[PDB]
Amino acid sequence: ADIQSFSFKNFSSFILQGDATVSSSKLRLTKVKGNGLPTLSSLGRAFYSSPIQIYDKSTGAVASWATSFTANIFAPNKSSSADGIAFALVPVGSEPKSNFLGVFDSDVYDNSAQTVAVEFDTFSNTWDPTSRHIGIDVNSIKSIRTASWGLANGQNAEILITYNAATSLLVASLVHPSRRTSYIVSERVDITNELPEYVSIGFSATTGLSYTETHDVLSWSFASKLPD
Amino acid sequence: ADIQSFSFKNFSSFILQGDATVSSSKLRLTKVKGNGLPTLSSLGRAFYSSPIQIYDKSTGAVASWATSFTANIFAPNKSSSADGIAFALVPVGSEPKSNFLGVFDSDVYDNSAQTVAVEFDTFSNTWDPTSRHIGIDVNSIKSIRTASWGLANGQNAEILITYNAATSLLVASLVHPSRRTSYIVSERVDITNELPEYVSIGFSATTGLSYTETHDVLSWSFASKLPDDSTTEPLDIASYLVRNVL
Ligand SMILES: [Ca+2]
Ligand SMILES: [Ca+2]
Ligand SMILES: [Mn+2]
Ligand SMILES: [Mn+2]
Repeated sequence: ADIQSFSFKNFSSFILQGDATVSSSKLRLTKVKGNGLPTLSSLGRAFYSSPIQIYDKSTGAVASWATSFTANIFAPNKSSSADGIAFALVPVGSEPKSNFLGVFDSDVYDNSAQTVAVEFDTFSNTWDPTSRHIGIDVNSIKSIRTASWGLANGQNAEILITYNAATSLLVASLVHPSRRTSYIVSERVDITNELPEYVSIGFSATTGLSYTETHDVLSWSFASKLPD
Repeated sequence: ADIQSFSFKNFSSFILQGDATVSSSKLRLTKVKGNGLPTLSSLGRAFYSSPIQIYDKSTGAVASWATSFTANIFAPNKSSSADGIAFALVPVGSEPKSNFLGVFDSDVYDNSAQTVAVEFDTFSNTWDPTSRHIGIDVNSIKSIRTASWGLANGQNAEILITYNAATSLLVASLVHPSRRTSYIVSERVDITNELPEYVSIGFSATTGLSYTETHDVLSWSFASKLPDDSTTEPLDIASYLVRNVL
């Protein structure tokens, strides 16, 4: 049984791409002006330095894992929030994608993407459902299951994602303690077909073009357990 | 930092009350006939042998904790399901209560009860909301927040309860993998006012009088983390799970 875990409360163990930056001991994924306001046309991704193994081609074994983290998103003009943030598993060398939250290129299934992510969509792209949602994306910006999400502008969101290899079920939940609100989404996912043996875990967030908000991760914890 | 944790996949580390029984390496809380069918007018509670400390009067510190477990509930005649099952924190010597799921006596707040529980109500007692729900009970069978729950008769339910001392927020979620269904309920809870420094954790389940189902716990995991300074530090679920649950 191979185990890999970590816990950060204060964010060089990360690989940053684009506007991704850490300051104030907190990961800030999208751009922010001197005044401290967001930025239009931004994109940033942050990934853990050491790659983790999802499954083993030989043994056939598949790891069950879990991850949690807290994040605050502030969008002046709540109604002009965009585009959102996502937790993802991408192929190692992976260079950013479309600005789609920087992880996908189209709303059409493309196994070649070898990318799976949990999105926290704040702007509804008329593939997207009518309101802010939590979605499970498998090789396409078109989620395979979504859930209504009451966004608490400025407030923190404590989220928890888990993947049970036995049931092949992936589950996610955002929770705003400020308002005692809670949400979940579940969905089977054949991880062996959607991704590589080894992937990179992390975050990716974008902002609008014409519509922006902040994307700051506050704490991050992770653990994976691969059998023989 | 004082830590207490455990994990059971195969159920004498438990204190049983009433019809509570373990057989087939699985905790069976309500009665079952030879034929294997439920039983009317049943009640059973099961608790971990060692008591756990929720907070410290002196230090002022309050522990953040989490618990998970899998359970199957079968009720022939789905529409005649009753009464449900609950996870609870009760004062140590605690003898069972009303048959209310065996943990409360009235729908009126009574601090003297010093009991807090997460209910999985299957029969709607016209205090209860119209359909099966998940509720947070604080010293009363009248939940302080509830959530609609789609019951998968016979199928397993993987549940997870957590209490963040920093936010004083308590959260719960049942999940039926058979049907990829999920549910949550959240609610602030001033644990220091609702319970004793030391409590007993466990389960309690009842059945109807006139209406029954089975209440079998399959696996149980738990972890608590008490600090020294009033300063609270939520747990590591990311870890507590894979390591304990997955
Ligand atoms: Ca969108
Ligand atoms: Ca009831
Ligand atoms: Mn979407
Ligand atoms: Mn109720």
